[PDB]
Amino acid sequence: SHRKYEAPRHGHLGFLPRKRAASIRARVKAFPKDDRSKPVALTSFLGYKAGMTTIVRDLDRPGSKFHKREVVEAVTVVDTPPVVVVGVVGYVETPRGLRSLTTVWAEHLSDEVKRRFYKNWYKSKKKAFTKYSAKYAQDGAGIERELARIKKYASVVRVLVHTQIRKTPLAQKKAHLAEIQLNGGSISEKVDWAREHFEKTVAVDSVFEQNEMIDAIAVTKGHGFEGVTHRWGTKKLPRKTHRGLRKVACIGAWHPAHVMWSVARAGQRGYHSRTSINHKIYRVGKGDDEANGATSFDRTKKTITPMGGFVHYGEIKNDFIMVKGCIPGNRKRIVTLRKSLYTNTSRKALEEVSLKWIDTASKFGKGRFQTPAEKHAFMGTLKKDL
Amino acid sequence: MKVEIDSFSGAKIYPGRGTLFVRGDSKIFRFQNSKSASLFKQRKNPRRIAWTVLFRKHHKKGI
Amino acid sequence: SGNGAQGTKFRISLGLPVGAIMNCADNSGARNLYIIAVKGSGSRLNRLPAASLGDMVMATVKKGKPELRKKVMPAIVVRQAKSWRRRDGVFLYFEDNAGVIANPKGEMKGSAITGPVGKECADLWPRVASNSGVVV
RNA sequence: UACUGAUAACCGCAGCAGGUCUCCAAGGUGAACAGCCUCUAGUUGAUAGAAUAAUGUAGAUAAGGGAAGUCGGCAAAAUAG
RNA sequence: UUAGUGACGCGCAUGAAUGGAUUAACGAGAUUCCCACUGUCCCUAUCUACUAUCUAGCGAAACCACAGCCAAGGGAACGGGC
RNA sequence: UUGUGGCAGUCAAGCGUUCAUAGCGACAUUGCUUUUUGAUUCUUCGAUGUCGGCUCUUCCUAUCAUACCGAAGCAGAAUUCGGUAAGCGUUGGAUUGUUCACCCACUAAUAGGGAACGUGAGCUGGGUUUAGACCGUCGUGAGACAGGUUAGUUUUACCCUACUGAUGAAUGUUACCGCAAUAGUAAUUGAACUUAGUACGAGAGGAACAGUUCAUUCGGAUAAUUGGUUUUUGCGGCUGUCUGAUCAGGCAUUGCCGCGAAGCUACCAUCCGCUGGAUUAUGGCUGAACGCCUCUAAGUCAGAAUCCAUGCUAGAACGCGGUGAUU
Repeated sequence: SHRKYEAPRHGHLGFLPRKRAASIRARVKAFPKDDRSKPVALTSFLGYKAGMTTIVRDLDRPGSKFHKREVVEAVTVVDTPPVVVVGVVGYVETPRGLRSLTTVWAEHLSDEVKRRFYKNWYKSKKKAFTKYSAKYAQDGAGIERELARIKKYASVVRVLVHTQIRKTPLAQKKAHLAEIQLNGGSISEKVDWAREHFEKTVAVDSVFEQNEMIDAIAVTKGHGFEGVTHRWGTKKLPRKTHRGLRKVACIGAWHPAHVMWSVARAGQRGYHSRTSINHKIYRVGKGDDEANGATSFDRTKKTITPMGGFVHYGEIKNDFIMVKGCIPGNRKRIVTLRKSLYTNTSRKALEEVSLKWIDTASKFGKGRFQTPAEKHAFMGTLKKDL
Repeated sequence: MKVEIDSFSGAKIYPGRGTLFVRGDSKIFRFQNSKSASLFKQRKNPRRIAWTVLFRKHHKKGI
Repeated sequence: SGNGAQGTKFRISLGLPVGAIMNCADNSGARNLYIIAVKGSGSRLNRLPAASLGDMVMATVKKGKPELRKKVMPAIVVRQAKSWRRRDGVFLYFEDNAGVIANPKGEMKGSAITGPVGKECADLWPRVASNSGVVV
């Protein structure tokens, strides 16, 4: 017999299975569409989610009521030290898909990245890539031909890069490593560009620019084994109910005499791969610079790191990003940035953004002061201030 | 933009941070924090509360 | 709103569901307004339609004049008592929740208003602006 | 004519949260051998250790509204001297 | 408002100690409405102790043709088996 | 099985100002469905837990709305009929145990149904459905009444499967980077301004596409802000009592209050939610048969909430590749 009063599917089934990811570093499924008219350049980036904060700016959409008025917006901050390019691989295409035929690395490597190759590093000979360097230590002994092979073949190229987890304030010492597709120019140009960029930093001033809409790709925060009621948004059953109300009551009919997949069920919430899009960048900023927190309107020399620091992160002394809104992922976590796939204009992706003020107050409480100068000014001296 | 002054503590209210209250007599109060808000709802006197600017300036401290 | 939506509205946090009694602010004879419906309301299962500031509604009078009592009438909210958030992030709330009788088009059957109102309603319903003492 | 007189000596198949007649009965609070703390006397027994997911059991609080829930204000709150 | 109350009464089949009609007070009685109150609810969230959980040790029971993947078919007309 | 219930056809006397067919369509008639109710008694009486609601998924379409279209006794608006279409959605309440019905109101619209009349080791137990009891009628009486009322124990999963999540031997070892078979899939609807008081219309009244800003529903994240929560038993205070008094503390099943960070969390907060191709219906291009003509027969264009891809989720644990170091 039919459902007496209608209502929709609780939850979304495209996002199934709701299971723990394969990694703490979300796979980038898809990059943009390669084009040759442009120059060779990256199409992605890596950083570490630091936290959120709040800003002020003057909206401009001709027809709103806050047109040419102030707003206040929640932004999310990423610490993006420049990634060390080492290596590239070549993907030839088959009816069975793209396929790597070669992975060319660089001669010299950092302890962080070969640590990522290792697990127990403190008891190790640190024997890695030595015979690769000895394939190096000559002009081109067994490298030039791999490169020219990649030139003769390999419709697609992906550059291997790694992060600077020691530049971060974290406590890992184990670099993150990944690939990025290049979507510019020709293949020979891509590979020689990468050869030039072996062992070399690359930075966000080169990959991105303000008022660009992007995708944030990351793994969403783990919440353990969880009931159906938070995991799906199901109605709490009523008070008088023997044996539990944080449940689904019927989980299927007599026939088919099975539990349908679409029914809700308890289990893992979080640590899930997610790919959110259309996150306008509001500011690139520099580690090797002060006044990161200061707009043209404020001009009070102050960086972005609030008083007492980011909660669970620390400081932003590297190059960093401020993007509108939330993103998948929690603090201290990796994040994979990405150019869009589609030239969304919409009078929302083109809205040019200039900022006014940036909350640099303490998130470890309810902070009244953006600066200890301001603090001492408002308060006067103190007993400790001899 | 501008910054404002808690009715109770007399503190700068940077934009968004804090609550606002509009009594039936159209008096618009602002509160940096639920602390001040809750005291206000308790109908306390900041001149009697010690950490407040009013007590500070009424006892002539930081002159 | 719909009909008398002089422009649009931004969402406001919702605190006045059906069953809510809210004060009447105007000079129409009333004392209270029992909300029973909302215009432009959403249709979801075992969800109570909730009113807002500016939301026209259908209401009844449980207390007041026997010409107004025992019949529905359109009414408009001007006060909410539920902290909502404007685009400048200011979280603001009144102490009370009230409204005013109207016609379907939005013109107050009453000729005045007793207290403060919301700038959203004042910008969306011009007759309320006309009969407004103070706005915020 | 010892001893227990009961969350182990009695009856409940048992070292069962049950049942089984009575005497004595301190101090303070407070109307009160109420409830709460203490003195004398008596006990420190009941498998324990590590973590703290769901679902539960027992206890609680929750903005705005206020029974719209439901067979039904069931339960809980509010009131309380 | 199929409820509740007040009236009407060709009452299928009301009715006088097979007791009728009221009836203050009383009721862990049945029922309706109003005030208050509220996580009953919109719409869920959070916290605590005991569990479950893992361990050491102890260590049952119900039930059991054989066992345990679906669809259609036909079939004792709704199969785990064909 | 389908009388009966329901649904759809054939024919066309007539209605429709005139005209059978725009729309309806009596008398007659052919079928379908099993959501009624009968009829039957095949299974089931060494028991298949028996109405409804709640919850929750999935399916059909005889499509209520939404997408695109055709016809009109369609000037416009509004409406009616019909096609592809079940992608997507289909409410809150009053009374009733109710299914159903009837009203109120919003609504884009508030369509019908199935899954052992879905679902009780999922709830509840109003109702029905033991025993108590009351009334009425029937009965000489004990007692009877799908007649009315009231009160009346709702047991067990630790096994297998299914399901959700989670590990995992074996592939020469180990680590890293990848591919992507297959499966899943999602975004939905409305308003306002403008177009424009224009078109259209004698007048009355009264559009539309594009554009902009907003919202409804659903989803996926996040916790800067606000709110909540508070065993931070962090700070302060309060009562009773004990520690000779103070200082500082214990007990009060977390003693109570106010504040309360962190963390968790909320349409109670915020942010985001893609674009290309083939197609249906339909309208058409050339075009014969049928020396004309015809969207069709060969060929062919555009065309939808459709379909498939883009994209998104998992990654075959017996699918694969690249790379490093290999005692």
